Amino acid sequence: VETFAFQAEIAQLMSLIINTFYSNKEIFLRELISNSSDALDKIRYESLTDPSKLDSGKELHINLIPNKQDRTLTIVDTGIGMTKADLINNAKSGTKAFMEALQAGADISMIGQFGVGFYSAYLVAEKVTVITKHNDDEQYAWESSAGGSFTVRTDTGEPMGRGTKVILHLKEDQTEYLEERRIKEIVKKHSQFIGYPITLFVE
Ligand SMILES: Cc1cccc(Cc2n[nH]c3cc(O)c(C(=O)N(C)c4ccc5c(c4)OCO5)cc23)c1
Repeated sequence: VETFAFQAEIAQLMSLIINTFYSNKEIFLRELISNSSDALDKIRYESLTDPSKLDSGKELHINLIPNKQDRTLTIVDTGIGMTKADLINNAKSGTKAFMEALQAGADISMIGQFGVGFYSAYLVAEKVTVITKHNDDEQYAWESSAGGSFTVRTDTGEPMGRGTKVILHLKEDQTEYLEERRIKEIVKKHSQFIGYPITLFVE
């Protein structure tokens, strides 16, 4: 298990997201779905010149998996995935412009325009786990409960083939994001035009 410190600006952004009074928390789902869509675009693009890239999985989709027992909402995609280098690297410039925008009068819902939309996960989650598998690397698990650090480790769990899984360990008062009707309403409102199938799993 490797422990890393977040770069100062990211730690600051994460503190801002956790501490600011902001009721419109549902925006986290649109940000994660949009990141999944971008990774799916990357694998679809790379597969045109090289079809062997789809050997780790042909289907390009997004699955939303609520688990009331574990209090987790999982966003799974069969996108390009991330290598260990991509995982650790993937923000400093966007983070800076976003803080400045907020002070100027902008709101947390514009987070995606600065390429740091992922951190909106901390509006609803006390801990985020990211499992990823890229064709050029092994399966890795990234994890952070904020507090200025994150861990990275080789994942020993079930192989994914290719893609990224975001496991949101929800805060006690945010269990509405495990409800079928609530998830449906959010996806309809903010992610109506994603160019990939979004399957909401039922329990
Ligand atoms: C811990 C950690 C490290 C890095 C990035 C994230 C953000 C993230 N959230 N949900 C995702 C789903 C994905 O398929 C990917 C992914 O496989 N790719 C290649 C990806 C990379 C950057 C992106 C992106 C897609 O969308 C715009 O920014 C990432 C993310 C989280």
